[PDB]
Amino acid sequence: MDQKQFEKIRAVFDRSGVALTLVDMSLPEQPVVLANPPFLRMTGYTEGQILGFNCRFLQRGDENAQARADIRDALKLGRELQVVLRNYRANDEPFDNLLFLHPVGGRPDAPDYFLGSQFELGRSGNSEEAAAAGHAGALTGELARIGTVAARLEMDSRRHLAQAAAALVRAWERRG
Amino acid sequence: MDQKQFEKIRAVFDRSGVALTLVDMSLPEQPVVLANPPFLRMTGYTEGQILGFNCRFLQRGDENAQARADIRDALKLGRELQVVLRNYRANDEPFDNLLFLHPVGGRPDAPDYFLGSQFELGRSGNSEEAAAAGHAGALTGELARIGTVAARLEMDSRRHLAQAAAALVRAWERRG
Ligand SMILES: Cc1cc2nc3c(=O)[nH]c(=O)nc-3n(C[C@H](O)[C@H](O)[C@H](O)COP(=O)(O)O)c2cc1C
Ligand SMILES: Cc1cc2nc3c(=O)[nH]c(=O)nc-3n(C[C@H](O)[C@H](O)[C@H](O)COP(=O)(O)O)c2cc1C
Repeated sequence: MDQKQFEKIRAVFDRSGVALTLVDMSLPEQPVVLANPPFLRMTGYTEGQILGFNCRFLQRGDENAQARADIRDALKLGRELQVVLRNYRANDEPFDNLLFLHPVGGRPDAPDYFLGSQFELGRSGNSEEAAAAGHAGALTGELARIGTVAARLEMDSRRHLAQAAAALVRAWERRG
Repeated sequence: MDQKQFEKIRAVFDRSGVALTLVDMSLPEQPVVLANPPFLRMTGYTEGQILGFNCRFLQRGDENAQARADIRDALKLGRELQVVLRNYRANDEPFDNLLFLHPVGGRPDAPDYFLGSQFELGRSGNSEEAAAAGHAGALTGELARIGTVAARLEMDSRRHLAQAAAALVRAWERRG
């Protein structure tokens, strides 16, 4: 709602150890309005190549059909979601992206923004499950700092998000 | 730095979503000098009952003989350590504590302080491994905030600490 919360999000984003993006849900094009350094490092793009545009261009011509259908549903309902996407860096190298989506601000059924956090798969040797759960932990800490996760709920939320990320890595590893 | 640096650590501690303690290694008894709200909640003690005392008050009898020997070695050598301890709340309720130890400040041969972060085991159902890795991820975020882990190293440090936590949980589950 408030500009004060927005400034807090910008500050948290700037210093975060995890990739973070913020998208404005009040516009149909759903443009990125914030994209932090770990995101740009992972994708290889500069800030100016991201802000004002939808994130989907990271997919190039890969349909990612079921994941996108799950995403559109979560965005419409204002619910959180974790899903694996096939993406490309600016230099056209492909990577697998475990994306965490969280509604931020506004009204519970209609958030003002969505936050996205990207965990790059395939870069943690044989400890992918632990690394993803680790990401979820660090992310839950940032959600608490921006006020999206209440303090009293952080420990339980961390457990749940970490377990959700590890489960998704297992399913993803079980196939292909 | 010095008192001023301490007060930033204090600020991180106060707001953290994970249990955190700080011990001054320059005082012979190695007393706890910072203990944050989630640590107090987990242990059932007030701040006043804790500060100025060695953290071994959480133990009883001569329990944890080998883990304590491992702890004394890590402390002496200035090494990180993860270890499981039988601890008790102020009401004597037992809990198992996955303790993360991290040197803070000073030089490799002589840290000024040690940080301890406590993850309570046995509260996560089937999610112990993921929940522990999640804690490691949150913790690594705080270690970067206080300057103990460099920003460009946070992602790698998170991966390895989460891997270590999960491995220790598996070991712990596969003993008994
Ligand atoms: C906050 C946020 C972050 C997103 N991050 C990514 C991303 O990193 N990679 C990606 O392929 N899609 C990402 N998306 C998804 C696309 O923006 C888009 O929502 C998705 O492709 C489904 O919509 P569509 O079927 O119209 O393309 C993100 C969406 C949101 C709201
Ligand atoms: C920063 C820090 C945090 C600690 N946290 C705990 C703890 O939560 N529970 C516990 O049983 N011991 C904890 N300890 C360990 C005890 O303080 C003590 O080092 C250990 O029992 C080994 O020494 P001892 O054999 O003389 O008791 C911590 C130590 C340090 C330095």
